[PDB]
Amino acid sequence: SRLLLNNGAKMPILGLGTWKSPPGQVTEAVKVAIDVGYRHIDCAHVYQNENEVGVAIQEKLREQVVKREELFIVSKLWCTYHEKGLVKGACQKTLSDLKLDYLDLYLIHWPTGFKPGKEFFPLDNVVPSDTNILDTWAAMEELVDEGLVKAIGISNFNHLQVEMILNKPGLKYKPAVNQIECHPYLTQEKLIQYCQSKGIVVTAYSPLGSPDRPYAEDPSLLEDPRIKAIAAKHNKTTAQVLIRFPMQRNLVVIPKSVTPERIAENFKVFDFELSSQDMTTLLSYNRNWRVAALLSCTSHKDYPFHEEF
Ligand SMILES: NC(=O)c1ccc[n+]([C@@H]2O[C@H](COP(=O)([O-])OP(=O)(O)OC[C@H]3O[C@@H](n4cnc5c(N)ncnc54)[C@H](OP(=O)(O)O)[C@@H]3O)[C@@H](O)[C@H]2O)c1
Ligand SMILES: O=C(O)Cc1c(Cl)cccc1Cl
Repeated sequence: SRLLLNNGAKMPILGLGTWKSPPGQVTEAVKVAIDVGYRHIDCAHVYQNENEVGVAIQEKLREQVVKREELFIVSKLWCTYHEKGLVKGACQKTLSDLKLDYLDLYLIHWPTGFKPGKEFFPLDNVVPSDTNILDTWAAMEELVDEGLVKAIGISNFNHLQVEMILNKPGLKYKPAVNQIECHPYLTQEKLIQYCQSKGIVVTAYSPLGSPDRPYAEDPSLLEDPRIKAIAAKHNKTTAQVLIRFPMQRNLVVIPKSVTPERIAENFKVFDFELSSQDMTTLLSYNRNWRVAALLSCTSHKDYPFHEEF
């Protein structure tokens, strides 16, 4: 139920996402998640709720429901902190809000660096930084040497950007994970095949198609009749099928939910198996549709989505 990372740690295949989870609902959501059995929580500074996520974690550690070593906490470095001197500072802010002394995994959220400041998305659309991916990676590597994070990774990096880090002169720490958008409408067969051949674990975000995305005629995965049929045959819900889908592709999945019953439902995905036919069918539903396309950074020198994969 856990995947081995290149650093020797074991990462729980199922995690709870926290993007869009209200500050007044995520503490209770994480508390319930931990009781239900979740041991992996996906976080990020830009989500503006790590302090509240941290409240839930501390309560459970205090209750002794779990030990710190049983939990796998993940967070990400936002685009406005790509400078060499701003990385440790961003990581420490997150550690304070979460009320932890170390993170299990720290990811470079997006390959695009923005102008450092108060705005998460600085504008003039989007002011870039002259920093590059290799300089930021070297700063991430220092976080490991100082003991702030157990492992470092990337997110939304295309194969060429992943290659750039892998061929870095004096590369000390290899990216442990590449978190990307993945579901039946954006299968990512090529990037997943690429990352998995390099010992990099793939985490699939927006597994249900992110039905509550801020940007709202759009296609719905949870409402797809073809996927509802597969779910009925296994007597499961379409969400459990959509969550079981990446698991059988050897991917870590992090569905988001602030609803106790759905959080519990999303956990009941270990007692069934999708046939090889069900899998091939789900893969054929690919349309190359993205929920997160970073539209504002279309002309950024490091925009990841111009290459095929
Ligand atoms: N690295 C990145 O750039 C990046 C980008 C996007 C997301 N992520 C991470 O990936 C996580 C998951 O992706 P996501 O938030 O985009 O969305 P998602 O998990 O695809 O979908 C979340 C939505 O699905 C609903 N849902 C959850 N369980 C359901 C169920 N069993 N039945 C019906 N509906 C259900 C939730 O409603 P309720 O919450 O109301 O139950 C919420 O509206 C994020 O929270 C974040 O941690 C990372
Ligand atoms: O970048 C993320 O993780 C989530 C995200 C944010 Cl914070 C804002 C707009 C779109 C998306 Cl996909």
